[PDB]
Formats: sequence, C-alpha cells, structure tokens
Amino acid sequence: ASGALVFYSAVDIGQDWKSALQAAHPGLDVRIARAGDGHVEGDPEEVRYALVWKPPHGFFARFPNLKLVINLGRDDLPDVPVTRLSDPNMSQMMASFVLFCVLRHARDIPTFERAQREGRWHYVHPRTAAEIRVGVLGLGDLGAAAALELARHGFDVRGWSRTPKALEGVSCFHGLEALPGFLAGSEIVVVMLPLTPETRGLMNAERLAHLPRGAKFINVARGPVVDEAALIAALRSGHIAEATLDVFEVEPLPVGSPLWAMDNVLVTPHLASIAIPRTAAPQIVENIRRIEAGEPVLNQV
Amino acid sequence: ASGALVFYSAVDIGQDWKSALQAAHPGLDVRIARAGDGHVEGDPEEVRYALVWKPPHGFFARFPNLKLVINLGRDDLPDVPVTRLSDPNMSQMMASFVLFCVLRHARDIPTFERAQREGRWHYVHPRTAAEIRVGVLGLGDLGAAAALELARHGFDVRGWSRTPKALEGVSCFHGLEALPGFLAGSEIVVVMLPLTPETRGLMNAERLAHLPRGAKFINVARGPVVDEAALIAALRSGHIAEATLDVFEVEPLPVGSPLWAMDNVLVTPHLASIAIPRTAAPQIVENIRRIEAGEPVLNQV
Repeated sequence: ASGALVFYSAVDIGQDWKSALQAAHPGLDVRIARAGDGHVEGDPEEVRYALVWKPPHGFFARFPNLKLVINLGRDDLPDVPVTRLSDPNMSQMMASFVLFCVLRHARDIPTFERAQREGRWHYVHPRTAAEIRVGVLGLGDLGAAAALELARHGFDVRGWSRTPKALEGVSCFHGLEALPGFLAGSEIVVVMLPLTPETRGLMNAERLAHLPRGAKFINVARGPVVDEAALIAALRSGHIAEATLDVFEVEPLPVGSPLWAMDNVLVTPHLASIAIPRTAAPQIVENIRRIEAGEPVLNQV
Repeated sequence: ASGALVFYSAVDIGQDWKSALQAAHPGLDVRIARAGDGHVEGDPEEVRYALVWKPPHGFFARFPNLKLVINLGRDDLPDVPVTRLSDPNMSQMMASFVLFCVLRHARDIPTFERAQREGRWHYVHPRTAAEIRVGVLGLGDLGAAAALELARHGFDVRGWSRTPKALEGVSCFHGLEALPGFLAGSEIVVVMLPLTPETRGLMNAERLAHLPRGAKFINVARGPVVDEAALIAALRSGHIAEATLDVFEVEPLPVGSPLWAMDNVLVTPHLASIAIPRTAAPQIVENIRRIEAGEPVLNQV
C-alpha cells in the first residue's frame, strides 16, 4: 500500500504469513527478515509496517519510516501505533488446548505412552473426574473460558484470580493470601496468568512448593510467570510428577535445556496461542489502509 | 449374602473390585479367579454370583449354583439373569476421552512428541478447527454425545449411523450407501459403533480405503468392528497416517503385535470405557440382595 511490510518471528513461519497477506492484498510488498540477526533484503526506507514477535534488539531502528507495528499475538520502538491481533476464536482454541492437556494428565496418558514403548499393557486404578482437582491460575478472558469448559467434564475445578470472580461450577479463590491454599488443593494446575510486573515470577520456588507432592503442571501463559529454574528443580525432585509446557523463558527452547529429554515432560512449541495467517491477514491489511488514510487503527494496544 | 462372588477379568484389577465390594457389603465373600485359567480357591458350590469380562471357555461350568452374572461394562452360560453395569457417567467419560484423542490428532501432537525426542522445535502450518473434518462412526447414546461435544470445539463434525439422526451442529449421514462418502470426507475418524453381526468387521480393507490418504484413525468401540489386519496394512502403507487405539481383537494386546512399536500409533489399554469399582459396587450389592429375595434385578441384558 505505497510501502513494504517486514515480518520477523523466530516462532512463526514467515512464508505462510507472506502468502496470506499477499492473497488479501495483491502486490503488497512483504519482506521476511531472517531469524536471529533480522537481515532483510531491499531498501529499508520503503518499509512502513512491521509484523513481529520479539525481534532482535535494535530491529526497529532499521526502518526510519515505520508507521505501524503489529504484534504476532521498549528501548528502540518508535512513536507509532502498536496493534495486536484480535482473533475472535483464540479463546476457543486455547480452551480446547487446555482441555487436551488436562485430560492427558488426568487419564495418566504419559504413563501409558511409556508403557507402549516398553511393549506392556498397563493397569491403573480407575478414578472419576469428580475426584480430580484441577486448578486454573488466572481467570481473565482466556482462563475463565478454560475453567468453565473444564467444569463441563465433571472435574473438581478451582480457579485463582487477583480479584473476586463468580464462575458457575468453578470454585474461585482470590488474592495473594489465598494462593497457598488454592495451590495445595490442586492436583493438576494450569498456568493462564497474563504476564505483568505483579505476575512475573509468581510461580517461584516458594509457590511451587505449595502444590501437593505429585502434582501435574501445565503452562500455557508465558515462560516467565513461572521461574523455569525452580520448575526444573521441582521436576527433578519428584515434587511435580509431570508437566506439559507450551511456553518457555527462551524460545525456541534452547537445545541444551534439560526439559527436552525428560520423559515426564511434554514440550509443545507455542501451540496453545498460535496466530493463524488466513484469519489474521485481513485485519492487518485493513490497518495498513487505515494508517495510510489517517484513520484510527483497529486493535491498538 | 449367604454365598460367594467370583471375579474374572484380564483387563481389570481384581483387588480394587474386592475392596469396593467388601466396603459396600462387609463380609461379602469375594474370590478373585486367576487370569488365564480362571483358577479360584475355595468351594465352588458356594459361588452364587459372577462378575466377569470375557472369562475362559468353560468358566461358568465351575459354579453349578450360580444365580447371577454381571458383565464388567454363550455355550457354557447357565440359565440365569445377566446384568451389565449402568454407570450414569460413562457417556461423559467416553466423550471426554474422545475429545482428548481428536484434539491430540487435530493439533498434530504425535509429530511434536517425536520432535521433542529429537530435541527440536517443530514448525507446522496453523489451521482453524473449522477446516478439520472429524467423522464419528456410530451415533448411539455414546457416539451422539461425543459428536455433540466435538461440535462445541468448532470442528467440521460429521456423523454416521445406520438410521436417520438429527443432531444439532453435526452433519449426519445414514445408511450403508452413505458410508463411502462419509468416510471420504473425514480427515479424522472415530469408531464408536456398538458390536453386532451387522457391524462386526464393518471397517474392513474396502471401507478403510474410502478414507482419504493421510487420515487419522481413533478406535474406542470394540477391536472387531475393525479388521485389525487391514488396519495394520493401511498404517504400513501410509494410507492412515496415525492412530489412537483403545480396543483390540485380543486383549491384553499380545506382545508380538506390530502396533506396540509403531511411532504413529498410541495404544491405550481400555481407558475410554473403564468400569469404576467405587461407583459400580453398590448396584452389584443391590442385585445380590434382589436375586436373594427373588426380586427382579436392575440392569438386566
């Protein structure tokens, strides 16, 4: 639209976004910056829009005529509108993913997966859903929807939030003072807290220790709501029996992380909250035109 | 209750049932017959009730004074009432298990599980639920509930039944003539047919070949609704890309089955439809007393 879009992400496939954006706006110039250094071909003065996830330090300084940033979900950030994607179904896709992770632990699937590799038919003691206590940590739009969906499956569902909540069929706890008792009664815990200065590192060693021994831990929020070092330590001591982790302190998860080789951890690479090019491209193309006509942008953060 | 109960199952834990039954009826004599030969200690004339799953040929001939059989879910069967367990929530537990299996395939979890063992961060092309066609084969009480639950997750859900069905949000097909078109448009297929002479071996080589190449196959019905030989063949040719199998022609699944070592198959050992001792024991104890007072038995088959 009289200017180029640059794409950067180490956790998203540039080409799929390029195809979707050029389908939605034929002859839009989309330039994929290289993961790592952010090297991008072409005249950087022509770049007016940036679609990015955690780009390299100094990345935006490459593009003096940038008019619009779009985050794929501040020291060098210019003085321009910043938008996020509004995908009306992410709430659904996230809730469905959480249900998968909760059911996988509640039915002891990790034990069965191990047994199959051993060639053996495993016997476990049957339990009803109602005997399984599942705690959702965070009851914003995403956490509340996941907690309501879990309650449909018969689990003893609890939730925690900083502020009072009333969610039908969910045992809601609130405040920092209630966090130890909330954690102590959660056999399976789902981290779904937005990441702010008050939630950064909230699931530290002290909070992890409030969980019952043998707890099952699911993280779909952000790596650093959770202290990764402390999590690994709890997994090594058997305090947490098993985990499903979709988000990490550094992503892609570095090769040397001890999490990869742990039999009792499932590493998923940002599957819960993935942006979908086909359904997000239209709102990006529309914001390009708005910025170019001096109209306010949709979904500004 | 003036007589002993004998338990037999190769797929259920005798001791858990004994504990639950003796909790519910203190001093009820519960004798666990040994898997394989069915050897059971004690005077067999004192045995009046049998709680069983697929007992050995000739097993019931051991117990001339048998008054009641309870199936844990005919050539030597005596002329007595036969009951099944009525667990009002099996419909829920089954639907929850099907949702787990469908989500596991729809999010390509088997590929990610492989990637973690390789120590690598895998990139897949994102798809909406609405682009994924999921077919439920069988729309009886269990299949209809699973199909309705799947539709809540946004999938393009279809179902098949021998007779017409109207299920809100589900594309329903009916009749044998409709089976090829039903299968050809199902990317993920869930077998949930009850096992009768008309459904035995229905998913044979010819029907499997109607599925699209790369289909994902889930079996939670009964091993022999599906031709196991033909299934293995389709898996080997890549016609079926991956599978989740909870039921088999012979159970426990013999050690030499090729299914155990297949990377693209998850073997689960009868988890979808498992009987729960604590919640089933009361109705068994009540039927013992009814049979002993000459009252009709609950849940007769």
